[PDB]
Amino acid sequence: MREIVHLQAGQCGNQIGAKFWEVISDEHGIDPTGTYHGDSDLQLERINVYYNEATGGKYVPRAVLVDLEPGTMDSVRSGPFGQIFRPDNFVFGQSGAGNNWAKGHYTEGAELVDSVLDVVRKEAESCDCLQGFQLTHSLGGGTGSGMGTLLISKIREEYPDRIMNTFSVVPSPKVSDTVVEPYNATLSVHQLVENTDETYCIDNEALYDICFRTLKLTTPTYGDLNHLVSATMSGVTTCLRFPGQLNADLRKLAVNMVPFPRLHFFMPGFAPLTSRGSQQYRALTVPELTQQMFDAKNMMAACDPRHGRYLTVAAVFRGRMSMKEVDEQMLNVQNKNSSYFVEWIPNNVKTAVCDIPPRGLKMSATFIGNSTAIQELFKRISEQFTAMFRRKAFLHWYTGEGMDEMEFTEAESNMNDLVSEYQQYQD
Amino acid sequence: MREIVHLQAGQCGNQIGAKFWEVISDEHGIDPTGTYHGDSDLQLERINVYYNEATGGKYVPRAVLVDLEPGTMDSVRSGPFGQIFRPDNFVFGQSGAGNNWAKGHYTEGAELVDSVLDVVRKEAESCDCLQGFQLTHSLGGGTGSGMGTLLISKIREEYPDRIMNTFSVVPSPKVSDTVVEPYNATLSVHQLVENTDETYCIDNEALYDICFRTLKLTTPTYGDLNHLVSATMSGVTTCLRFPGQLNADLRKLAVNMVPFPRLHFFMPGFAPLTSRGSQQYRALTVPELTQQMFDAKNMMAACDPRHGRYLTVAAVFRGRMSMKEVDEQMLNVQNKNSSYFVEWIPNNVKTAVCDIPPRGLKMSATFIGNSTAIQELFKRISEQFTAMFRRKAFLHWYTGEGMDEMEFTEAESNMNDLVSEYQQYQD
Amino acid sequence: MRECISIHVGQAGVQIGNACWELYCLEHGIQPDGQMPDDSFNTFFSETGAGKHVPRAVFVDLEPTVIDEVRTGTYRQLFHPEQLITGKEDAANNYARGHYTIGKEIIDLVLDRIRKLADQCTGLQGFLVFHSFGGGTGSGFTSLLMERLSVDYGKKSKLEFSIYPAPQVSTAVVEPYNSILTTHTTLEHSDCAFMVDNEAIYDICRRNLDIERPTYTNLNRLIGQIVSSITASLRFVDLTEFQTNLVPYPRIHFPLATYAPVISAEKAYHEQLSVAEITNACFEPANQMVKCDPRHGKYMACCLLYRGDRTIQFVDWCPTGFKVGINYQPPTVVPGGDLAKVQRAVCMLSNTTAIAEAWARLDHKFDLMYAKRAFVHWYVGEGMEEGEFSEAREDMAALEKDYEEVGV
Amino acid sequence: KNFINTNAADVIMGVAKKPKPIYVDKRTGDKHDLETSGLFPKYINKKDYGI
Amino acid sequence: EVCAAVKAFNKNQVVELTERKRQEKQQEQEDNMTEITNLLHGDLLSENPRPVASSFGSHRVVL
Repeated sequence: MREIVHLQAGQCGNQIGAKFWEVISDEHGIDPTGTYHGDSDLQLERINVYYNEATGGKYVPRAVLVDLEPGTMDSVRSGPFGQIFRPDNFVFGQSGAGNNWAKGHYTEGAELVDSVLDVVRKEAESCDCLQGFQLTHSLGGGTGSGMGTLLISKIREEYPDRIMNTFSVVPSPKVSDTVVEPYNATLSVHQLVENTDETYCIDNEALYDICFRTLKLTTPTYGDLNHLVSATMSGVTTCLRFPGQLNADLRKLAVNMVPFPRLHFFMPGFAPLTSRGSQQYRALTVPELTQQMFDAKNMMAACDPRHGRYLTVAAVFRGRMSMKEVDEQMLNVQNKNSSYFVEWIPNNVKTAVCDIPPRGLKMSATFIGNSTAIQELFKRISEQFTAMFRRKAFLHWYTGEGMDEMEFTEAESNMNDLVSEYQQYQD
Repeated sequence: MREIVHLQAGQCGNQIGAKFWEVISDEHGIDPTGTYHGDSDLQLERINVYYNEATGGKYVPRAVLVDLEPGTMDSVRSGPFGQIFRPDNFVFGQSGAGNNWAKGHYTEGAELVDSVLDVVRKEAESCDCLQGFQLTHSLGGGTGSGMGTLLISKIREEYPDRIMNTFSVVPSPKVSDTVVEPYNATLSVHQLVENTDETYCIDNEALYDICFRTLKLTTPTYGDLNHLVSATMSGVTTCLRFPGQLNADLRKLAVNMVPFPRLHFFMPGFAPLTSRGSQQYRALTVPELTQQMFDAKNMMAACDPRHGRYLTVAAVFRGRMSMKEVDEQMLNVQNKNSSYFVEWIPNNVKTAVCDIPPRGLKMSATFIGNSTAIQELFKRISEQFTAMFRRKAFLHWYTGEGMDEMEFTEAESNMNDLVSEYQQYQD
Repeated sequence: MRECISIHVGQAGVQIGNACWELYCLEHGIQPDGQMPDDSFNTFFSETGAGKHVPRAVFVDLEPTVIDEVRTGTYRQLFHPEQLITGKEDAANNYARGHYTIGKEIIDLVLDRIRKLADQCTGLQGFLVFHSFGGGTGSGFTSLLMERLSVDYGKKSKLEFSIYPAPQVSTAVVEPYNSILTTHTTLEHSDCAFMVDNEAIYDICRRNLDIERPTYTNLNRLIGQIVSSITASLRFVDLTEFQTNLVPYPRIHFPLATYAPVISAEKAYHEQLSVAEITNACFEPANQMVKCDPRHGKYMACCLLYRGDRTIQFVDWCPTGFKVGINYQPPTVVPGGDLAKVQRAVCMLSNTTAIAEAWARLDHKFDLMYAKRAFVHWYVGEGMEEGEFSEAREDMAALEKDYEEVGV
Repeated sequence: KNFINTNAADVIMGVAKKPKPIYVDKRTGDKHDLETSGLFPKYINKKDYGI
Repeated sequence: EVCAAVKAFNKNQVVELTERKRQEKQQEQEDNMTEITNLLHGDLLSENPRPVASSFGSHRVVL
């Protein structure tokens, strides 16, 4: 009875969601038709957090799949799990955003939000007590960033006391594949600071780094980077569905890592990620989960936490483990490091223990760390936004949609001050 | 309770320390795949000194293999016992040192030194109470000696209370397979003075005298020389692994033989070395172990203690044997000789008895001695350094790497005082 | 006619009450079905005319997923189905959510079921409230419960068993704000609050018993043993004389707890457990249940509950400081439990001056956060003004000077 | 340099090392620090106490 | 006599606690074997190309 509505936009948000739902359905014993084929009773007990019961024992997800072109709605529909989605929930337009923010926010996406808000008002009335929403989108595109941050601004005026997570794929300076990347990324970080409650930052050059040096994959596709993200996406909602010795809502994680209302950009991590050659060497205990969780080779964002203080830290464990050993390793990582942790917060790490491990593992964990090393992520964008805009490199696409030049000036000082806001607790 | 983290550096450092692990693993009953197949419990009760636990009853050594070229880190892996090592602890660069002491100290080995102090801290902070590290290296190469002193110079500062033993192979007086030997060894003995608790001195020429004249082999090899080093490495650290009637740690020998902090260069040996044919006549008693520690032909350094004085003497006995008959012989040699013992120490010999003998032997014995005839080694390195350095022979292969000429001039005068230090405890 | 209504608020309350009620079922003849296969159960159980015995407890939470395990566990048939009260959304480590917004949806239901339970009992001694300082519901709804029980149930005894926050380990960031904002509003509304923290019980389960890596159940069972030794003289002293003999001044109601033989069955074979041994072992600082030391303070009162067969320095004004009670029934072993079988035990409840360092550390950590105004927006936006931080801090400043003043 | 005189002077004109206090809990040598565990009185010595 | 039967009960309980410890250690080793066998059989580390097969047909693949 704490339901979660999934919202997913763009090609990036529809190919993450095709793998996230492929992970949850294994976790609850749902085949690609929709019938429960499982071997427990805990799986059927709280399936209503994500699944809507149909007639005949079928379960369909509570997801809305939006896009501005019809090309990514067919590869989703032709995957292994593409026949569980309710066919009305696909909302797709017939002219793309074209890597343009303004068409996503003013011209094309503005004629589509009123045909999406009808859909999300249908899955907000099937819930006896709705917990909150979720968005997966890319900040480097045109319909993940224009329409996606247009939906959040229209959701948050209609359900203003709920929880609105995002899973942002922030652009990387090295792995980049669009010339006009920093215009959309600057004008969307301005749109996330005053309309989300939590925002996990993901860079694609940090997911390639994990798939090259830890899992040692030969050719990581996007399907192996969507599996890394989707293991954290179900690691933060895992006490809403399975019991434990010390639970954690999504609201309880909002309380403990947001000390001030504009500081909610985190960096996720997932603990037992290992190779296939190093599988018989690993010893499978709780101190090995804690050593890898805090590793700076392991964060899903491309900024190093050795360059700043840790404001607050989370940990969401799974499995059957000991509450002495869970609680003595958070104290242990906190007393050696005197100046990696902020001084006016005496205890920084919040722990929770669920009791049911992922399908095929003994135990697992998750990390949601709030650092003042996240403000270097917004300065590589702000050194490339101002290199182009000082000569007006590409503006005639953007101005000719009803958009003014002054929005490129108010979205400079509104991100130049968040860097200074994270800077004032750096020292 | 008393752990030792093994380090080993170079082609000399790995071909010594791959035969040492085959020695130890059959001293404790470990098969080539790593599992335990033995018929005691003294083989297993103190195995945590050297072996990390793995899963399924499998034991992996605490060894870290550093090198600067990947060719000698595949002959080690393809030996008999090469599959017991964890593969992460193999560290190798891609471009060699090139027998250049500067190239491994300043240029090539200063980016590899940052990548191995991640490995040596994961193995040092996983011990219950760390006793002290080791090293095995040669003062003639480039990665054994250039980078190999950069390690000791760095991890003395981070861990200044622990033990830092080394097993040097200092350059040979007669045989010399490198012209640029004396610049390597002169610039490296200064780094040994300040940062090292004990240092043994092994000459490969004096290993050749044993294996021909005394052991009487038709063909010696660099496995019949790496068996002699490893049978002395095991003797110093066997009262840590096996119970005795009188114990001796790694500290209790350094406490007694190192009076003044600049004087830690020793002279190993090993008593029962007998041939096939002469075995019927030899191998009798305990007076035939004190006869052959102290024989001046058996020293593992090519410097004779008849030229000077034993500052301090040590002896570690192996085998279950008489606490009287050990003590009567050390009284017997300390009293017959007068000018081979310093005047201001009237009990120059320390003794230890370990119960469990070496493999295949019923009794054995081991020696360490400390001499003011070890300062004839440095008067022969410095006769061939300033021979070359007077007319500036090979200087461009070191100065163009980022050095200067007065780093040479101090490093000779950092050896021409330790020579004249030992000459004042001469009289 | 000697009943005790138990209230268990929070996950800590429910998971402790599971162990307590298993022990209470097994001490008498009660099966987990509810049938006996004598009337001394009447202090804790009610006898329906259909042969069934129903406990006198109320389990409260704002989250359903720790009471659903009680509803589907082994003791499913024992409990009355509406003595277990659940919300929909929890308090989320927020004293404001647990006091003002969410707890007001459940306070009337809890008071209704408490009134229905108290109408059965002829002679009711008092209530027992099990809660934890750190959580959301156990810090907000518990304080709201005592505030709305003081005006409704007279001068009845309101005993509290609390998990006080441990000196160096905790499972939350926002714990000191809760741990001060609940003490400020339960200072005048309580009679006696025995405080045990999890770190000292971890130390005892590691040291006395040989359980390295324990879980919460090995702690809940020892808490159940202490509550049985407190209430055992009703079944085989009262609850009423505790507040007279432990609380001199009406703001200093914070005593401590100890159980004397907590030993394993492989070391109960090696030793005597005579009355002198267990009495000496009560007053040892290694065996206390709060990580503190009464050598560095002054004793003020002691109550010694025996069951079965110049270092200690007192204050100037209390020379005697001893209440002694004796019971005859030896403690009962549960299968699967870790304590031995013994003939004698002692439980000592001691009021001491050496708890001043706990409030000094709590005030230090509250100051460390609140001087830079961290985490305040959560507490302000949920129907709670900002100034309550200032009043709670100056009130606990008065409490520290009280602990110094009485000692001087 | 007179090494004997300098060594003697270095070991006479100096100061002694002060150990971090460590207490052993069990019978198998379990070692913990003293000033940060709750035993020895440290935090009542603060100047903020009682006010 | 009563001391004798209490000591006998304590000795017996020590035997059952030791056997319970041995049993849970062996069950832990069994779970370790299941861990490593499932992780080697997993398609992520095996890199079998059949995961590129598509429900539309055997000629098209999943990008």
